[PDB]
Amino acid sequence: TQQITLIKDKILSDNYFTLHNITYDLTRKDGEVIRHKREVYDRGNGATILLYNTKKKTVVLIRQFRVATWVNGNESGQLIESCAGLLDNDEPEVCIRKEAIEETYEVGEVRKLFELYMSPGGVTELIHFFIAEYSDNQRDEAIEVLELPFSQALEMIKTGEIRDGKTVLLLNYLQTSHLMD
Amino acid sequence: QQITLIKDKILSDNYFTLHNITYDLTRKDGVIRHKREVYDRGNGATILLYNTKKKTVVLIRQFRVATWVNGNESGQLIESCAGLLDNDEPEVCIRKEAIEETGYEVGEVRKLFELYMSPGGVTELIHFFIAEYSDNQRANAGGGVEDEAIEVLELPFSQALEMIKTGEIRDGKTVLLLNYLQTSHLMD
Ligand SMILES: [Cl-]
Ligand SMILES: [Cl-]
Ligand SMILES: [Mg+2]
Ligand SMILES: [Mg+2]
Ligand SMILES: [Mg+2]
Repeated sequence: TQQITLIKDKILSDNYFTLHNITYDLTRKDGEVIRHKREVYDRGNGATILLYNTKKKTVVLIRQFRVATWVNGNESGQLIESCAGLLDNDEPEVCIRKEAIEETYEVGEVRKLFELYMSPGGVTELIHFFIAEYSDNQRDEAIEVLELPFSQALEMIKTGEIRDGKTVLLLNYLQTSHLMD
Repeated sequence: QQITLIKDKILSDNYFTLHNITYDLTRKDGVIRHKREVYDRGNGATILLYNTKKKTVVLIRQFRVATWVNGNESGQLIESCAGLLDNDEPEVCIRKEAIEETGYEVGEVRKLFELYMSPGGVTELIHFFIAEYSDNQRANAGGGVEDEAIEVLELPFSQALEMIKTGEIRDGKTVLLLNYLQTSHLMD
């Protein structure tokens, strides 16, 4: 796999985000040279934050219409997710504190977990994952604020009611962390 | 409540399809127009292989040009075995992908969930599986087929877990599987 030589980068779409067709030569371990041609969709990077309450034993999530989901088996298009946004010229922590105010709370301490490529087959997207405590100290649209029992959130992963990658990632992390114990 | 598709413009269509979708969303009050790009690459399946005797997992590593252009210096990415459904049912797809990529003929598998991975503008839903493997189930060396160039990694499960902390594993579905396995006590 070793040797990579970029050959061409053709822009297929420059509408708003960018779709590329990238051609590169890849030398396999047997020494054979294969030319790959691969579509790469660049819609930028993102941050997401699970909000939790240790005293109430609750999490706060958001529900909104996701058109990409609506065209692919999600009947209503509505999706339950952790608060998230695009890193829009902002550092991850700056982006996410701002998204926490807008979507849901002006949180205090956040904890960063990891930064993960969510769909590396054909999408550049890297997501910065955070958790943070919320209270009624730190306090009507298409974006519905959901406050639910953590035990309920876990159950909705089992039934399929919560079926978003980053959200399940975050809820599983909280489960194992002991912050809700 | 109500969603109405207004226009679906095809921005690109070679194998996969990029859309620009205009739709009208109705609120509680009762209409707002939105326009969003939607990238349709199809759905896929992924599997984490584990060995309770050896306490090992099997993962793969291959060049991902999409990570290369965005922070991943070498472009090499450690992931769980995965592929696109390409009109097979998820379990059919995944046993096929597992023997091609890892060399293992898997026995019984466990379905975990099916998750949208990047729902901001990608349709992709991934079917998640795990399966126990045995050394006597290795039929070949794996490595993929056609133009695939895949390195097969068998490693201590405790080692793959700490690679999540060090960033040596930085793939969403793979961390999801590894964390699911840890919570399961199957490797205890
Ligand atoms: Cl209506
Ligand atoms: Cl089990
Ligand atoms: Mg958002
Ligand atoms: Mg694959
Ligand atoms: Mg494959």
